[PDB]
Amino acid sequence: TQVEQSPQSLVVRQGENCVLQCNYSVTPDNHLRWFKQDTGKGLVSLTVLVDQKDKTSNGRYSATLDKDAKHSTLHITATLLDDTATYICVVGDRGSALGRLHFGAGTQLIVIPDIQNPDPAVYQLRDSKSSDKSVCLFTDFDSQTNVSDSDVYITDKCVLDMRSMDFKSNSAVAWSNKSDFACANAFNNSIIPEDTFFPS
Amino acid sequence: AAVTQSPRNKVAVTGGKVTLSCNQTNNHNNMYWYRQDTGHGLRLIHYSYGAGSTEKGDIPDGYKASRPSQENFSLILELATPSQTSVYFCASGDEGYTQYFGPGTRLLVLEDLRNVTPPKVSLFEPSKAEISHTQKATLVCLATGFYPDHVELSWWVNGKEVHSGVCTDPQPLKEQPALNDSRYSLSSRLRVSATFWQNPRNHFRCQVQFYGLSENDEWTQDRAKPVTQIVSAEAWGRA
Amino acid sequence: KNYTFRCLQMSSFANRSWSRTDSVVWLGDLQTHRWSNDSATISFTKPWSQGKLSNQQWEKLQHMFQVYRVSFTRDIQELVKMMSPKEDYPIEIQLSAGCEMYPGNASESFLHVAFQGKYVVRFWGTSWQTVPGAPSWLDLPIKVLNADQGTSATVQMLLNDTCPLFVRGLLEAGKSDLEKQEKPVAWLSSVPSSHRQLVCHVSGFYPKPVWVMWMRGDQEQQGTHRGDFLPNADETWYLQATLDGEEAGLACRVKHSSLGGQDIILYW
Amino acid sequence: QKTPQIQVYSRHPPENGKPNILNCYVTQFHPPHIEIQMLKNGKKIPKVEMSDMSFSKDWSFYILAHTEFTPTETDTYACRVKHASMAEPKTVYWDRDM
Ligand SMILES: CCCCCCCCCCCCCCCCCCCCCCCCCC(=O)N[C@@H](CO[C@H]1O[C@H](CO)[C@H](O)[C@H](O)[C@H]1O)[C@H](O)CCCCCCC[C@@H]1C[C@H]1CCCCCCCCCC
Ligand SMILES: *[C@@H]1O[C@H](CO[C@@H]2O[C@@H](C)[C@@H](O)[C@@H](O)[C@@H]2O)[C@@H](O[C@@H]2O[C@H](CO)[C@@H](O)[C@H](O)[C@H]2NC(C)=O)[C@H](O)[C@H]1NC(C)=O
Ligand SMILES: *[C@@H]1O[C@H](CO)[C@@H](O[C@@H]2O[C@H](CO)[C@@H](O)[C@H](O)[C@H]2NC(C)=O)[C@H](O)[C@H]1NC(C)=O
Ligand SMILES: *[C@@H]1O[C@H](CO)[C@@H](O)[C@H](O)[C@H]1NC(C)=O
Ligand SMILES: [Cl-]
Repeated sequence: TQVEQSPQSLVVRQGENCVLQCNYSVTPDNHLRWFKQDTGKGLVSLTVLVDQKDKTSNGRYSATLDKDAKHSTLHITATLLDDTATYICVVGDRGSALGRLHFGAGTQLIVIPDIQNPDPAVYQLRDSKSSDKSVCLFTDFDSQTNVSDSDVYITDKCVLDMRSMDFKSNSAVAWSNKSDFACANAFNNSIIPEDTFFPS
Repeated sequence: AAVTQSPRNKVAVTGGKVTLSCNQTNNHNNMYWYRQDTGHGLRLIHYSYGAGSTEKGDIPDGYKASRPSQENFSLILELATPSQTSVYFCASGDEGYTQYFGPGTRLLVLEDLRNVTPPKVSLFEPSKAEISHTQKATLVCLATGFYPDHVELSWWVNGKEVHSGVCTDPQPLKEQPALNDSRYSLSSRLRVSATFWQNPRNHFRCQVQFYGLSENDEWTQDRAKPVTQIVSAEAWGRA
Repeated sequence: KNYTFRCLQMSSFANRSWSRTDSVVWLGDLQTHRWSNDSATISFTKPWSQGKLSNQQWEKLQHMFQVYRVSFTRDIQELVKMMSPKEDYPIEIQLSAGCEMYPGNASESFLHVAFQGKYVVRFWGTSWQTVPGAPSWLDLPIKVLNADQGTSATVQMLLNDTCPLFVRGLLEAGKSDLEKQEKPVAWLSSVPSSHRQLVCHVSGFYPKPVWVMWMRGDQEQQGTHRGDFLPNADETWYLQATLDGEEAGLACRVKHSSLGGQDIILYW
Repeated sequence: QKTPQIQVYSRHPPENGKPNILNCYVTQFHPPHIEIQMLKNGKKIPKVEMSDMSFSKDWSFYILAHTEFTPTETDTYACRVKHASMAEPKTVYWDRDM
């Protein structure tokens, strides 16, 4: 293809910088645009570079363009969780409506959040309308991988941010319709820390 | 400079007519229809330089385009095939190079609609143990038994949508991984402070938007017609 | 002393798929470059056609013309789609760009565009504009072309800076060919007319300024008619003069810069 | 559509038996697509040098065709031109004293 992005995907820790590459063979090359796309979402324009040797800035984002080298980079300074997205390079071959946009396949970015105060625990939550039905919530753990009987359903880890409190936490949900299933025996198929809290 | 699309999300069958609409009130002469697929950049299907005229893009096959007016550009799939399951973006622009992109439309084409089922939704209340130990309270939502996996989950507190303290699974899981057209389940969480949850005046609701059949589609089966609908569960706070 | 440099472009669009662009370049009335549709590169038609430009300078100038031709082809094709069905194929565009050199190290540039054989558009200052007489639908193409700031910036640089700088280079490098003097040869003939019409053929002269008159001794014949300047293959000029009897006495006299003052008189 | 104007002329003074060059100058035509032939007694002369097509200030196209020839008493030379403006191809003959 005419627009090639690198790397395909990468994983960074919170607060680390990262650089995404764009290389292209598009003739002519009027302008270059960087897009951010959240999963299941639309295209948000981050910046557009225009000159032969160009540089731009948009808060934590900055980008360079070298038209002789047909090369552009996107620098993200001090990454946050919100940066988890696909980043798309687009080259436009005219400076007018007569132009065609040339899209790169994208680069997946996953940012891992740092948990300053881990407090691993498993709680049992009951249905608001039918108290017989319940779920088990594994929550407040750090960088721990929990695995996935055939009739027992366990979700993958997921991180929520309480923006106004500046607090982030991980969690996974487990439930099963089968009898003789409890929260004490729910995540023993996963490697969980020794001091994980289990209430009566 | 907004560009609107309808529908946002559509489930169709092989052979049916599928019309994706695009609307802009920016008086832009120029409009463009793209599709996005994994491992690919956006690819131009059709474009239009003005009312009553359409031009072929890079990948026009299977699609017909219509420009009834300045405001609307339509993508028409006469005989929809599975290979047209994609995300479709619309865009507009004046004489300049900037194209303004719409929200995106998710199309899925199934071989048969016989298996389309709406979700059951349940809201699970926080444990008192979490409230004592962390002074924070987690609400869990659960959508179960739906097909296909085209759902949008959102949380609502006092009739207003929340995003802070929310995280929903990136993907739904299959209830019967052995079965081919298995029904799906989805989980989501809302974490608030105990003091916010303990308030009897705060109304908490978990909303699942389901995309299924329309009023156009036929249905013969005994159970209720699985139309595009919202299914939700709610709970009030308590001391 | 005043030389006009001309880049002439002719583009034909037969249908949606078929197209052709061929160019030629003239310094005064001497061809300097040629650019056929078949060729990826601009050709030199004089030993001094590169002017005073370096090889790196020429290549950079050629590259943008190469990119131009490809882009021009696509831009017209898109404008046809944009104007349909009001305008359709077959389509002929003619382009005329360059500058006229003047005394005192000065110049004046131009870029003129013709559509279906009729002048419609020029580049003037910082933008494209339509000329008096042009159809009103052109306002949209011109609007879209003027949106392209980069093309506008380049054309400005070419007309204001690059063209005059290049021509002064040509004039220095091709001085001997431009200041070349070629002697005219004259021969006489007659054809029957509605009295007989005596013809004075003059061939092989350069430069173009010539003086041809029929004379009865000293009396310059009033009924003399000068024809059109017709080119020769070897870059010289041909011209015939006619007088509309009694032929014994009159002669065709020719003045030229090449003869060094001594004109040639050719008696019947 | 504008019809072409054809003009045949010798490079040097025409003398029977002496090598010379014959010019055919086609002017004032549009569109630019054109076919020019130079003929000897009615047969197409091969290897006729054709100049690069150009246009004048009034946007009129012009092209110069030329070939080597030795004129003799009986030898007839002509320029045949095909263009979209005229239905039948136009032929004009070289007249030495014209
Ligand atoms: C000129 C003297 C300089 C010295 C010359 C040295 C001697 C060497 C001889 C060269 C022989 C070549 C002869 C060719 C004739 C002269 C050419 C005309 C003057 C040169 C113009 C070059 C323009 C350079 C810019 C260019 O290539 N633009 C390209 C690419 O631009 C893109 O890439 C650029 C990269 O550089 C920029 O990033 C730009 O932003 C982007 O949009 C654009 O597509 C512009 C192409 C067309 C621009 C001019 C259009 C001309 C149109 C015809 C006139 C107006 C339309 C009227 C016709 C009606 C429309 C018909 C269709 C509707 C039914
Ligand atoms: C290039 O020069 C023009 C003016 O020169 C004229 O246009 C050229 C293309 C050529 O045809 C010349 O022979 C002409 O004399 C400048 O245009 C002026 O720019 C100023 C500021 O932008 C504007 O206020 C004036 O109206 C313009 N003048 C006209 C007559 O339109 C232009 O700025 C020059 N470009 C560069 C890059 O230096
Ligand atoms: C004039 O030149 C252009 C560009 O070199 C030719 O366009 C090419 O045509 C061939 C087949 O006809 C294609 O395979 C190429 O993709 C074309 N290239 C471009 C850049 O468009 C064109 O054919 C030439 N014109 C004529 C009449 O021969
Ligand atoms: C386009 O024009 C060319 C040249 O006149 C002709 O040979 C060809 O058949 C045409 N092609 C199409 C697709 O119209
Ligand atoms: Cl919020």
